[PDB]
Amino acid sequence: TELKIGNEKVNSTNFGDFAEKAIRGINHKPFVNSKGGEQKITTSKIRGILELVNKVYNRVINTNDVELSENILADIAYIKVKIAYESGREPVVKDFIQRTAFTAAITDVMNQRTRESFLLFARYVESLIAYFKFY
Amino acid sequence: TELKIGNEKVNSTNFGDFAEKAIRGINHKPFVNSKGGEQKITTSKIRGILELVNKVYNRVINTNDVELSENILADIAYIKVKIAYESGREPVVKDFIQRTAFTAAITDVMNQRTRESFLLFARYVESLIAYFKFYGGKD
Amino acid sequence: EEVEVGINRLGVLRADVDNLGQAFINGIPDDYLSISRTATFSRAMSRFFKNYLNQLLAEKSYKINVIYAGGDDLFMIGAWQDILDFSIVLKQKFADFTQNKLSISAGIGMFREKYPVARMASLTGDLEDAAKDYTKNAVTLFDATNVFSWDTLENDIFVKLDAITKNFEKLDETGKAFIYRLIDLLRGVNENQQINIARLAYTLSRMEEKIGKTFAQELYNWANADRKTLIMALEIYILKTRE
Amino acid sequence: MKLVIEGTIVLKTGMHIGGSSDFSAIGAVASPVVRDTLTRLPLIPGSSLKGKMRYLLAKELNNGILLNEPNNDQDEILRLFGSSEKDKIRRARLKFNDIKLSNLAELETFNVSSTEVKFENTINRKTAVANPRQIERVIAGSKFDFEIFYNLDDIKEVEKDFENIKQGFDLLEFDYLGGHGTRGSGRIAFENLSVITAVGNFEKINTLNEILGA
Amino acid sequence: MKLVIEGTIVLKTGMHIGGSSDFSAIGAVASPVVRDTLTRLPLIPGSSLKGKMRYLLAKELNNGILLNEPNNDQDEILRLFGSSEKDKIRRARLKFNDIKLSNLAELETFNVSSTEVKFENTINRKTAVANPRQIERVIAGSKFDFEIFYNLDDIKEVEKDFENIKQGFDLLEFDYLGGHGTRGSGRIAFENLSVITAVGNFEKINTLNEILGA
Amino acid sequence: MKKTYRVTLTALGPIFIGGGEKLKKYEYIFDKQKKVAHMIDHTKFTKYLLEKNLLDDFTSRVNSHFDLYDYLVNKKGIVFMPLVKYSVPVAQFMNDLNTFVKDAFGRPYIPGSSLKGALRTAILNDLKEDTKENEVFAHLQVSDSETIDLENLKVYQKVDYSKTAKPLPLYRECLKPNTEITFTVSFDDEYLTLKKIQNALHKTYQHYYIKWLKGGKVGETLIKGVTFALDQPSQNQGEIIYIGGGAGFVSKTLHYKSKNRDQARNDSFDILKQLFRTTYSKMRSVPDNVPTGKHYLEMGKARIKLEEL
RNA sequence: ACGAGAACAUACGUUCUUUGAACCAAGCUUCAACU
RNA sequence: GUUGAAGCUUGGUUCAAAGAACGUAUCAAG
Repeated sequence: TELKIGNEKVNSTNFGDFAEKAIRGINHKPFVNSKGGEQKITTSKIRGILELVNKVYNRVINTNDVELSENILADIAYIKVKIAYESGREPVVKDFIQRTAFTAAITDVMNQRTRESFLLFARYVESLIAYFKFY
Repeated sequence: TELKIGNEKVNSTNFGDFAEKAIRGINHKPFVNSKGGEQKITTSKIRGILELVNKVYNRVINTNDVELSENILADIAYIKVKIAYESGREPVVKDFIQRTAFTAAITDVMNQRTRESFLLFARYVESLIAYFKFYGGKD
Repeated sequence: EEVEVGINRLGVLRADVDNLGQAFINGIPDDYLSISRTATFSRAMSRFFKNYLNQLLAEKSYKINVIYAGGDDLFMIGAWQDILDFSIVLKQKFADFTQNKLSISAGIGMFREKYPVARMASLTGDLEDAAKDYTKNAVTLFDATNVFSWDTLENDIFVKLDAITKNFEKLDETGKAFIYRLIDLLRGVNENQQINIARLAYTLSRMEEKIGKTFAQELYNWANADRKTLIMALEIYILKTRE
Repeated sequence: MKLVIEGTIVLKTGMHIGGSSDFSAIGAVASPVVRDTLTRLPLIPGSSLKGKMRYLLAKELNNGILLNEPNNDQDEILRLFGSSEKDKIRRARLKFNDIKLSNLAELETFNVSSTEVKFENTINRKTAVANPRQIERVIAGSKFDFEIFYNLDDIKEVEKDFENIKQGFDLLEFDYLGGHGTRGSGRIAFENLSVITAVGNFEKINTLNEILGA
Repeated sequence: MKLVIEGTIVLKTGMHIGGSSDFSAIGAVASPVVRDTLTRLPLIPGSSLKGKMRYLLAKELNNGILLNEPNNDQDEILRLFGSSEKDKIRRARLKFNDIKLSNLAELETFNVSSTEVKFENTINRKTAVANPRQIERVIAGSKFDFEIFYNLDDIKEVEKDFENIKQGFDLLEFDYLGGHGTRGSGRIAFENLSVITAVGNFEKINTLNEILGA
Repeated sequence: MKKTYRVTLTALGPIFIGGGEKLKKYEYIFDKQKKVAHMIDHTKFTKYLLEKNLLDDFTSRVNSHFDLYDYLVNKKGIVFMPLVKYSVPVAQFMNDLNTFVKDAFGRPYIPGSSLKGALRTAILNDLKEDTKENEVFAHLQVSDSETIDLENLKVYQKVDYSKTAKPLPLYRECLKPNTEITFTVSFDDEYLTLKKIQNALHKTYQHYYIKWLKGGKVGETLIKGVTFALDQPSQNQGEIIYIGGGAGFVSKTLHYKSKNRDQARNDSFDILKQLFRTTYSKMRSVPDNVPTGKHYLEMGKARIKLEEL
């Protein structure tokens, strides 16, 4: 219930508000294009990010063990390499991964190795989808 | 037991008439779509919002303490982000939430963080269901 | 055991005449007095009570036993379905006997059949004494919480019982679990109000295709307007539709 | 001379029991399980268990049918559960007790609440249209630690009384306990049955404790 | 006595069933499978099994059609499943249980889960605008041990009662059980059906067992 | 009276049913240039990676995006391949694969809802008021398939022939043609028969031919793929079906009923126009070819075998 | 050497009976920025 | 000639209406 991501703590009370203020920061200084101009992350990229999390979430949710499976931590590493691929593909997903501390959260999920930490990470990510679709 | 949501303070004496007035303001001044026509919020999504509240309202009933546990507040913050997400996809439910303020009510629940405040919120939301079905709403 | 229609309960009645003590403090004044005239009033009242009540209970074949008779003492015991509707015609007969001058305070309660009659008489005399000071014309129905004036009783309840009986006997799949649920949400609105009125509006909406597109509107506006005279109306409908 | 029938009841399915039938939310779960209003533990009354024990024994101590009133049925059942005739009245040698949930902490180690809501519906044959009901029932695997008082007065029938209460328990093992049982709820199984004296040790508690702990 | 019907239910495909009582991700499966609330195993409720075999039996016992009410249908079907008609209440002779999953041991030998997720969508036939949804359902090859209690009270009708509970099982063999059955889910099968007296031994237990395992 | 049918789909052209899993270049695929594609494990691969310090190819994906398919594996000194679940061959003319729908045991099958939606496309072909509340399709009791072996899978790439066969970079693993997979459908004869589904399948294929493939063949079209046969009149009564493998816009929406140059006009402009594009008569096709010339099989197509019991 | 002394509102009793979380939904539509 | 070019997302429905269930019989009345 901690997720000390890079600088601070988001618990299971304000994960939505943290996603809200993160996205609120995004759509007030949107990423200036490398060719000059403005763009937003599109819905399909951010939806693929959510589906990429929720493939693992479906396997995690129905197992009561607070210890995450050793197979699951491998899939969390695969989340890391998939967002690395997409993030290296385009700059808009690069700083969307940078700004919302996605890699920091996923490393802290490796570090804690608890189900509830992953569940609150998935809580956070679906709140990112929620407040992105709200704007 | 106060919950000043957007314009008034709703205790356990003046919320059902407020929900009645808000819905009566909806079904006589309805939402005009961005396509040309008139759009009313469907029964299925407002009921989806209703049992979205209810699946933690069933846990708040069997508690004695007033300060709710972190499990309950986690589910409340989840309800808030789901209200935002379903609100984001279609604008009809978006200004249903913005017009009858769930979001201010639910964040006042997130501020007071007390059992009786969430019960008052739950009675407010179900009374919105009630007077939505009653005035104008097909049965 | 003759009344195999409603709830197997026995009702008793206590009553007296309103404002009778002031009627004898200053009976007839000086300027329009002969001696003989004020005696005719009291003998007319007494003979009205004894002879008229005996004849009235004879002509409509009531299952009512009688103990007292008088403007201060009246005690009858009988089936509740027969002394509840005897109270209104008692009110009418003493009203047009007095030519709408002297009225009735009455008290009616409902009792188990195997019950000590001394306890019944004390409890219903005290029940009437709750309705007596309310003097004013009034009858209380089985408890001190239900005290109604005579016009309120007659008009309000006996049309909001006649409407309930007229409508719910037309329906083969509403009576009477819906009436019990409607009673349960109606008797509990006294402490918390907008919750029960909202659930009431929702559940009147959801029966509006069965109980009627009109009938739910009168149930809603009656529950908003005069709901103490409908909770007793549904209660006595339930009691007279038992078994 | 005055004994305590201590054991437990485990839940293998379901078991919705009790319940104020006033009104839920629009909302939510209809017909909740009755709980202890103090501790918010769902409990079985003494009345539910005693009525189910007396119903099944009077099917077996007949043998078979039961189209009877609770009073004029038997001798070995009236001896145990009491009667209320005008002159053939027998004081109830049993005393049932309210039985609250005991292994709440063991459910908390599995991190689930002590009850669930079960979504059920009904399909009309005319229209294939649902009718959803939400029924709150306790979870399976909850243990109900219980104690039933047996106020001994006659010695020549203790063994018969305890062996027929044992067959009452193992007869209730093959039936539900309250609520929507034939729809698959309420199946119970009894464990660690034992009887222990009030003060001191009475006599022949070993024969009773072996006919009970069978 | 009392008859305990024991067999097992293998799944041939799918079996999405129920609906929780739990939060769903944005994400992922809404309408998940109905599970045990304690051990998180999937279960088919005995109510759902009862509803489908009751519907299929009441359908077949007329001619293959029905539009009546559950309390207004055949005498045999009320004799098995029970009624609540205001004059005659036939007490239900059958008694189902919730059937939680049994072969989690061998399904973990394959290192598969207990349930799958079904990605399945809707295509607008005017605009070809898709709409996806995710459905959780149980992995085919799962075996459920079920147990049915039957109140042995008559002798003349038990062979009649076990000829059409067998026929009810055989009718539900050719049909689905719960959820999206007309789209290819919930196909079941039955095997190792055995009847065993709970206490004692009914003498006509052999002719029931071959009318059961036929 | 609940007539049950052993409906078998002979694959008359490769068929995709999908399942919602996409794979990129690094994603699992060992597309060696021996005309083969191996998909590998998710858990054992990653487990072997972090047991030999996954940060190496975590960052050497960063060094080698885009092209890194096996050159990472075959030149990192561990060429080992038990990690494959199963192998399929490939049809080109390198990346972005989405796989077939599997069971839990990783053995593919055609789900029953796919055939039911295909039949629903091929039944309610009249004017689109037949909808969610259609009472006919409450009786089609279709089942999931027999679980077909992995051997019939081979990955085909997306190619479109609008004016020329243009190779799109999407790949999808499909059932190789003339693979037969059975079903179990049942329906009440009071609502639909063998004859109704038979004739409705026949005239859906008739309309799909005579209004899009006939017009798509009288427009600029050769016999260049020599093999993309027109092939109705021998099996025009043989009632060919299109199930959902990228078979086209027309194979899903119903409105080639009634006429051509109104409905083809409105969809092939307007419904495309809400997407991005501006083009005339006609709507433009979706084939898939295989090798020594090519063969150009039309995509997502099968033939029904309605046999009773 | 209290209108008093006694004197358990007690005994009997299943919140229970009947009810499928159902119904309708092809992971799919588009070919393209790209000598 | 070469190279992933990506965009669209449970929309859209429907809901405890359930039906029975507040209720006996023991001291009083005669």
